[PDB]
Amino acid sequence: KLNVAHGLAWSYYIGYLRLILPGLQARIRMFNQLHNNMLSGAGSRRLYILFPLDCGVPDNLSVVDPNIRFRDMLPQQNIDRAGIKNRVYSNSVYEILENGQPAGVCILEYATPLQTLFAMSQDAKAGFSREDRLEQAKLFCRTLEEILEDVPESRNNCRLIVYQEPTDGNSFSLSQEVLRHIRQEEK
Amino acid sequence: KKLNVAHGLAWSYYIGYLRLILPGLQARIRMFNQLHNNMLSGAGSRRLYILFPLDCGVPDNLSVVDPNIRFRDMLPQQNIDRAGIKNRVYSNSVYEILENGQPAGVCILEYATPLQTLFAMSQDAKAGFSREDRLEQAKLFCRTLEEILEDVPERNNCRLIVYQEPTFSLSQEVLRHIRQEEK
Ligand SMILES: O=C(O)Cn1c2ccccc2c(=O)c2ccccc21
Ligand SMILES: O=C(O)Cn1c2ccccc2c(=O)c2ccccc21
Repeated sequence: KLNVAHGLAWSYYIGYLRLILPGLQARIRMFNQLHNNMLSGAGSRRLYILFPLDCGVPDNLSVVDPNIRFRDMLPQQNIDRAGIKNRVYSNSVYEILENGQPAGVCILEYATPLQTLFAMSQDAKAGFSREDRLEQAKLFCRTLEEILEDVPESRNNCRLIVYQEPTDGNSFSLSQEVLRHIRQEEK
Repeated sequence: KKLNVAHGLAWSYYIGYLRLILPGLQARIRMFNQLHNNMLSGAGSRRLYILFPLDCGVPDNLSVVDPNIRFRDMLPQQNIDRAGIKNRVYSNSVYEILENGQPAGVCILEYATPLQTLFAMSQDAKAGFSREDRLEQAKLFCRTLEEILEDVPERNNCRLIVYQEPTFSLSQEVLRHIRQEEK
């Protein structure tokens, strides 16, 4: 009775997070010496994954919020493990503004399986309603969170940021949500 | 409706890897032919082969899996910046396949990564499943993928080699496929 969301969560963990998280702190260490310690404390150490529950496709990190500003690429990560033979990965550091002030800095990215989930909704043969897509998106999140909890070392370096985007609201600030999560990790 | 983990995996493996690696594929081959005397001269040598062992096994590392199958060199590195992925480099490996202790052919060879996720999913205590359930999914993953690539002829860049263990050699199994595709 396992469904599409379940396979997406597992695959993303085994297929991406597994490869990306263990080298994370070292990658950050190098960055801080290199960049005068932007990635200052907890809340800067984690890899933040954006998961918009959206009727539509989310905006690029470059455009989505003026208060979200690309600062620097993290050092590259080299992968020669398992199925993956000599693959190079990268992560971006963003400055987060609040009230026109630098309010946070962190490593931020969308969850790639969104693209896929999306494509599966559009496909004519087995396409499923926006309601059905969201159903699957919600579950993928729960399932992925449930995975991460089991594995604390992977879990330490990683946070899921899932939020509803109002299609029709005057204001949603991605920056505020991120700050909200970064600060919420008081502990 | 009736969708399950295999479908999910198929689309992800296409949208997440195949879609990124297939389009640049032919340009990559040309440089290599230029790099090493037109080694991948024909069809069957110009396509990407995704190794899919139905018996999960290991699945044994290609460098170690068979003597007749041996690593020759990398295809030229592929750079990706499209979609949600940015600033990534992808690597593919060329293996010459010995026959009678002699090279019958050469090609680009790799195992299907979703196999690892399928195996991992089985081990989880909650909702974890038998090999038989795992087997059905690995299969369902094949057919599901299969349908998708047909829908994109844009296909002739890659094929699947799926095989169970002797009820046997990989080299002879790969060769069967590379030999079969006459046109
Ligand atoms: O993000 C990746 O590194 C590769 N990758 C995935 C890996 C696992 C599970 C799903 C996906 C996925 O849907 C996906 C979609 C678009 C691009 C890359 C993707
Ligand atoms: O093959 C990849 O590039 C990444 N990748 C995937 C991409 C898409 C869909 C599934 C998987 C997957 O299960 C997987 C499993 C282990 C390692 C990498 C993996």
